Amino acid sequence: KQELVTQNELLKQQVKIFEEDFQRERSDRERMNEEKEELKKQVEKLQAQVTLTNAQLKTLKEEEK
Amino acid sequence: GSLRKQELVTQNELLKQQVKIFEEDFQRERSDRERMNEEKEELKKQVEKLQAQVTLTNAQLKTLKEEE
Amino acid sequence: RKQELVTQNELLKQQVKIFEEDFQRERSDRERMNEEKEELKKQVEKLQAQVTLTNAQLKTLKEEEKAKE
Amino acid sequence: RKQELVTQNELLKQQVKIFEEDFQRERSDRERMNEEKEELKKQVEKLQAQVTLTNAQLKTLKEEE
Repeated sequence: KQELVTQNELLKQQVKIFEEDFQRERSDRERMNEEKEELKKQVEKLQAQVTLTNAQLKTLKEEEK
Repeated sequence: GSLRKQELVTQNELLKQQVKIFEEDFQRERSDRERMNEEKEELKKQVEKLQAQVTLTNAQLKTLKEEE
Repeated sequence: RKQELVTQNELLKQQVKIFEEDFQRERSDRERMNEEKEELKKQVEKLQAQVTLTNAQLKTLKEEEKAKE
Repeated sequence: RKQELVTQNELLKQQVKIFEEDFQRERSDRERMNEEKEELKKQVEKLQAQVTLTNAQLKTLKEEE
């Protein structure tokens, strides 16, 4: 009994920590994903600007002729 | 007495399988975190370079418009 | 200047190979430091929870003494 | 062939220029990250002091009974 109860209390506590850690990690995996999503939207906006500015320069050179 | 130990034995094996799965999840969760952090460092580097392209082409606009 | 270019292009081709090897080395170092920061973040959450844990025990003790006063 | 070598030569020199510019950019980013790690170290060190302090206040408070 004595070895069996000790291990039962050990593993129950072990799992108790993993579960807490697992839920803590959901929060961290959620935060990091959104941060990435913010960095993707920043890139997407700049990609539009680069396309526009090149077009404006192309039009302005063409108007110069 | 015998039932209580059988119940523990059974419970202890289920917990050693639960511990095994959480430890597999852990190292799996580490590699994802590593992957997603690197992707952020690539996306930040893109922004640096994309901002550079905007300032480059806006400078070119400035110079033409003033030279005109 | 033809042979000068042939010599230089070979030597630059070697230099680009080293730069490319430096780059993947810089990736590995960046990745090591980023996870070390994530290992430190989780330690902060662990430590804060432990502060919370003891402060609860403090509060309970003090509150339980208030009743017995 | 010499035309082909001069093109090649310009591209390799370009390649090198970008590697040398990425090199120097990375130094700043690593230095930034390395300080951000120091800020997180300092926050661990502060909290470890509080964990030690709270445990010791709990111990003396129980002794006060």
